[PDB]
Amino acid sequence: VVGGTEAQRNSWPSQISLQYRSGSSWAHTCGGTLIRQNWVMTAAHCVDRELTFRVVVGEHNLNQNNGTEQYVGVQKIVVHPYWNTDDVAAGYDIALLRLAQSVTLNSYVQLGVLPRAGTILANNSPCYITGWGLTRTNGQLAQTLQQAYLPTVDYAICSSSSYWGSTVKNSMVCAGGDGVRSGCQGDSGGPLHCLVNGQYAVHGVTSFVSRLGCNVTRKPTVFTRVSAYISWINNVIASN
Ligand SMILES: [Ca+2]
Repeated sequence: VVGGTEAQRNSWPSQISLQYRSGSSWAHTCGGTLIRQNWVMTAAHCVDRELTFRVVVGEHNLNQNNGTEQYVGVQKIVVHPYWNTDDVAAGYDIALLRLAQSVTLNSYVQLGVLPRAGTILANNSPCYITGWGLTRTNGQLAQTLQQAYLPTVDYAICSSSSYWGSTVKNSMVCAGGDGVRSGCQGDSGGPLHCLVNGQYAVHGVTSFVSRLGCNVTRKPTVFTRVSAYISWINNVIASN
């Protein structure tokens, strides 16, 4: 997250760190949202590589013991069947990870609230992106979980020529684009939390930013629109 501030430890308890095994250690690669005690929602592109993955819940600082972490292997990876790695702009950038064990819920580990199917946010709706992604374009990952206020940019505006044009689909949510604050590499798969009727819900799964850079004016961060996938998510959980 570029232009973020450090999240409080208990603000975003559905946020997870998706990590892969690298030699004798583990490396953060993406975020995700805990949606059941044994299921995580993340981006399809986060799991294109043939890696060994684990999920960390109750994580705050990637580089030190928080006394709250639970570490769990990934048992099954269900990518949306229409996902195509060659074409992030097509959408379908979503995957569900079935965890090898069910995690224990507490102040630091909670299920993310998902929007009702089909829900669309008004332009400029209040949302926060969270993650440990790069804190600058071509920068380094955050140690501590970051948050940035990224108001939505509606589909009409976001798919206009000066923004993302036809690259953005109605299956996506855009947010930010102020040139200062944005998601960045390593935030992919994590939540966009938006305030609706007094409750934060996870409306987006971070998907892409501009090739030109993370915080680029009129290139808001693009997210898979969770509310377009409620049936798909329910269908997967019910059959696995
Ligand atoms: Ca830690």
